[PDB]
Amino acid sequence: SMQDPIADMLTRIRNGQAANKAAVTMPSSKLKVAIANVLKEEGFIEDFKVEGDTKPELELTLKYFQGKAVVESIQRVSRPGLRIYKRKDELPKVMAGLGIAVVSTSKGVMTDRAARQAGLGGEIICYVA
Amino acid sequence: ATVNQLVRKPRARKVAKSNVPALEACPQKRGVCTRVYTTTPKKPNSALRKVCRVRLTNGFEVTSYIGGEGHNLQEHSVILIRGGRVKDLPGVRYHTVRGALDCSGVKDRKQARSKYGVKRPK
RNA sequence: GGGAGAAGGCACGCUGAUAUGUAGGUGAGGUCCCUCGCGGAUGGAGCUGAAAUCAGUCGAAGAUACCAGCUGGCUGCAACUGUUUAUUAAAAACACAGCACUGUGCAAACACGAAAGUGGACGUAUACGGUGUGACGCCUGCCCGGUGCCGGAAGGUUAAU
RNA sequence: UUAGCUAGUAGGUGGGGUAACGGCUCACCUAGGCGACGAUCCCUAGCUGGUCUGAGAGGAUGACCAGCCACACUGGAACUGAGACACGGUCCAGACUCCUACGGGAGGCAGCAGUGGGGAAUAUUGCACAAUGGGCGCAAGCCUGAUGCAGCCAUGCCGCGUGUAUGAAGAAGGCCUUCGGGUUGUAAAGUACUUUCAGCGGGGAGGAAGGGAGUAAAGUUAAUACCUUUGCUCAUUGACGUUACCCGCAGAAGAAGCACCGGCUAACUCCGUGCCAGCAGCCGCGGUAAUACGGAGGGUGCAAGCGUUAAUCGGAAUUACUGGGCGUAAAGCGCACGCAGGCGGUUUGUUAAGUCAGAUGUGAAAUCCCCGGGCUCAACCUGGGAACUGCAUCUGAUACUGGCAAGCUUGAGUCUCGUAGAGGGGGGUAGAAUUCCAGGUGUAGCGGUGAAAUGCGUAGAGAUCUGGAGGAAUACCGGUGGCGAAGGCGGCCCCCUGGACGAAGACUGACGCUCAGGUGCGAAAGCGUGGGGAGCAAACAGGAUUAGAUACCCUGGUAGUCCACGCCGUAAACGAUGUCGACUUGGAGGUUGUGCCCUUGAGGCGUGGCUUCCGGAGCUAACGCGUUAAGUCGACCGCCUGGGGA
RNA sequence: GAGGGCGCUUACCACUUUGUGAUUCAUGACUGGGGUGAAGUCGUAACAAGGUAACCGUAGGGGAACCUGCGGUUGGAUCA
Ligand SMILES: [Mg+2]
Ligand SMILES: [Mg+2]
Ligand SMILES: [Mg+2]
Ligand SMILES: [Mg+2]
Ligand SMILES: [Mg+2]
Ligand SMILES: [Mg+2]
Ligand SMILES: [Mg+2]
Ligand SMILES: [Mg+2]
Ligand SMILES: [Mg+2]
Ligand SMILES: [Mg+2]
Ligand SMILES: [Mg+2]
Ligand SMILES: [Mg+2]
Ligand SMILES: [Mg+2]
Ligand SMILES: [Mg+2]
Ligand SMILES: [Mg+2]
Ligand SMILES: [Mg+2]
Ligand SMILES: [Mg+2]
Ligand SMILES: [Mg+2]
Ligand SMILES: [Mg+2]
Ligand SMILES: [Mg+2]
Ligand SMILES: [Mg+2]
Ligand SMILES: [Mg+2]
Ligand SMILES: [Mg+2]
Ligand SMILES: [Mg+2]
Ligand SMILES: [Mg+2]
Ligand SMILES: [Mg+2]
Ligand SMILES: [Mg+2]
Ligand SMILES: [Mg+2]
Ligand SMILES: [Mg+2]
Ligand SMILES: [Mg+2]
Ligand SMILES: [Mg+2]
Ligand SMILES: [Mg+2]
Repeated sequence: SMQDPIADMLTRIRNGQAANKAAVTMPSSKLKVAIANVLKEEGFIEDFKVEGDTKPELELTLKYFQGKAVVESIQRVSRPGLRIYKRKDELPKVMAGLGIAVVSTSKGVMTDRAARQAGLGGEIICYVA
Repeated sequence: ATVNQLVRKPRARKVAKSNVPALEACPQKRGVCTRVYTTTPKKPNSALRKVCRVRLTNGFEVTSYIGGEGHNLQEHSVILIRGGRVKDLPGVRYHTVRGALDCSGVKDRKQARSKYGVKRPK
């Protein structure tokens, strides 16, 4: 039973990067598009696009820099069954600022750094390094 | 394993028992000698190590070991049992700290006198 | 299923209230209906009538007379009810349900019968007789040397004729 | 390895009672209340701010002090009093102690000191109310074993000193010595210098603020009387106190010990025994030198302390939430169903519980940390700040989880047409073969073994034929072929029936996954009853081997293996790999279905399910897994924490 | 006289007493198993194809390791 779509997306992109794939098509979602927007903004991916009327499908394009995959480690944090909620003071920092610790809060899902800048906490979604 | 299983059954500790049961969290215990004798240690070691079956004042009766060279212990002697085991002596778990009420210090010793109750030479 | 009425303990007289007799039971007369009588719905008039609560009261004693279990623990035997020496032994003695063996194909075995015949049985191998042990749980381990029983007539002996 | 507890107990009606609400209690009514989110029961335990360890998370803990609670020889009770069921107030009961003239009476130091007893271990029968309070009093004034101090203890922390510049004949002596030298060693002697601290003789702040005796102004008041307030100078009050502190005396005096030296760990050389004495925290040492025991030299470390013991934590990621594993080191229940519980595809609307931001109250004081100050300095004290990571309330957000509502099929499931299969249950029938029964031929052997023998034979054994009886399973098919959740299923037919897969469709609409407790199935062996029993075959007998053989070799041979109905839930029940969803290079096959192309031949291209062998990345301690992963993740359950004991 | 004291009684009630259960501790003739050891006695069961392949569940038997039958595994070596 598919009980976590975010984990499925992370697994798909991590396997595509390992297998040196070009595009990873998957069934999309509102949160998937919101996370893909953050990935495009942070430059960890190359492009994301939602193509579908009745069943929307996200087709992300993998980004490669001199052979090495741009994303080093993708990790789910607040998996279903263990929810993590940290305030503004205790927001995580991935790889001493070299990685993102994406946070979802009231003002959308922008990123950990933007959440700290705005002064609001939230729930951790994905660690991308 | 899983967080739900941990919440259900807590990650319990593992209580370890002390190696000096007859002390009851006490450094020294005064007792009276009952059986003074010598025993042969386990192989490959071989000796005539001097031990003593002594009954403590709390009620426990254990066997301790006499250190140094030469002692004046016998039946109906008051000694001060101290916590410490001997590896090559099966059953011995304690010693008799010298300089106590009756177990005098070792004779003709001028090094490590703190552990054997020997006075400072003049 | 039982031990068990285990052991042990509490109240028991009388009077007055609840209730001038209660809960309950029986059950009048007057409306009703009949395809009308020994009838069918209401009715509690009358009679009978527990059990308990509260208070008071008299005696040393209120299941006050008669009648009317002493109790527990260990242990051998027999499972148990029962039966047994009329008239000194009622028991561990017999029987018992259960178990095992054996014989028995019906005109059955067996028994009473000189015999007819009968019982078994107006039954038919889940039926009947005999012999051992004797509810139930764990089981019935070795031996045919000897005496019985069953199967054989290759050989030896063997009556009457 | 504590699954039920409670009959004033749940609640209600009415009355009585405390300062009030209250089964606080009685009198009636409704049988409820608590409990797998641990009721009830057992053991232990004062709680907290705090303390120690740890980077943190955590673990242990409650010394001093502070706040709360409970108790005054033990149990019960009540009175006064605002305030108690009251440490030195009351009564009774039990024990102890002590007077009695035997009728009778007195006491409770877990208060401050001290005594007896216990223990490894706890200190004086000290001064003062001078300061702070408390109690009483208009005030003076009285009491305080609170308190302020005095004495002992290295019990804990900190500071100081126990000298110093030198000083080579590298004095002397000691130690070993390759006997030429080295070590102690600038160490010591000697010289110059200082006198901290201790002793002597003196000065000597400060903790002391007030109070009484007098004089004035104001406030009163008929009244400067009387009183209060405000001031004013004088006479006054100290346990510490031989006060802190400073000054001069003279001399280096009056002051250093403890542990270790093979590795962990900082430090090596000789002498003495000789697995003896002995060391020991682990590895381990002592059997003529073990740098490991004892002695010496030397060095190492700390220092008025040094080591051991007692206890906690780190290391121990060795209970892992931070921060682990289950194929083989310990770890997937034998399998399936399923309750509670956990999680949950996709879109929108509503709310704001979880979440987030701000503010308020609070989180006592003491304590940690930061910035400063005072004792000559530190320990110590102190001011401010921070912190107390927590809770409650109010105000705003819906991205996410959850509550509600309205939609979708991509998850799940149904119908329609077909396909394969030893899937399960029940009943029949064919055949080979084995074993018996009877008969016909039939003559000296048969069977068996490494070798024989027990065993079967002239009473006709073994061989063959004929006829008949009985039980089991179905030679070839037959394959890493097929099915089944697992266990497991194989001649053929008949009846019932479960499950699985495929082209093209239609349909409900999250109905989905896991699942402690529970339920069901479940190899063989085993047990009970009723049957049957051909062959095989535990136990058992005999023969054989062996020094011995209660066994492997052989001949018999009962239970059992065959059937029906019942009990257990045991296997290396294995793929030593739990159930479900998604992704990840490839090759060579087996089985089963379907689509298309000219199917002239299992010609060619595709497309789903199961299954088999290699093999890339990746993983793993490695064997090995490798699209059916042991590669990366998601949801859940079960299990593991050294080997024995077990 | 009201009302209050002494006495008496009733209700609650401590000490104490009776019977029967539950749990824990110590002891107890005798008895089973387990762990330690020194030149003690018997056998060779496992490790090779350990010389009868091992191992598991079960039942029986034996002084003992073990043996046998049934069902499963290769965590057995050779090999048509
Ligand atoms: Mg009536
Ligand atoms: Mg007798
Ligand atoms: Mg008997
Ligand atoms: Mg009888
Ligand atoms: Mg008689
Ligand atoms: Mg009789
Ligand atoms: Mg008899
Ligand atoms: Mg017999
Ligand atoms: Mg005979
Ligand atoms: Mg005969
Ligand atoms: Mg009541
Ligand atoms: Mg820890
Ligand atoms: Mg006392
Ligand atoms: Mg009190
Ligand atoms: Mg005292
Ligand atoms: Mg005072
Ligand atoms: Mg010299
Ligand atoms: Mg060492
Ligand atoms: Mg581990
Ligand atoms: Mg193993
Ligand atoms: Mg294992
Ligand atoms: Mg399994
Ligand atoms: Mg300062
Ligand atoms: Mg504080
Ligand atoms: Mg929602
Ligand atoms: Mg069977
Ligand atoms: Mg045989
Ligand atoms: Mg034999
Ligand atoms: Mg297993
Ligand atoms: Mg399931
Ligand atoms: Mg492979
Ligand atoms: Mg199997």
